[PDB]
Amino acid sequence: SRIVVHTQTLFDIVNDGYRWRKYGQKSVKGSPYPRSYYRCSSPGCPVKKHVERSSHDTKLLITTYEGKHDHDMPPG
Ligand SMILES: [Zn+2]
Repeated sequence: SRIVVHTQTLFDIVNDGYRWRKYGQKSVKGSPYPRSYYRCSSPGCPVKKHVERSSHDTKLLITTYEGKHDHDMPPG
């Protein structure tokens, strides 16, 4: 499934309570920075997300999630 989250932050990683493994990057029209692609780190979990800084309001990080976690937020 798909859900978008916006975060007002000057940093480029958002702690969303889950753990992620980056696997690639693509260029983003209108932004200095790439879009980063991640999969959830939990074994067997189908969730993926990508993250890019906004060119409309550069205070924002735009995260797009796909899939539903088959597990709880990991410990730690
Ligand atoms: Zn997961």
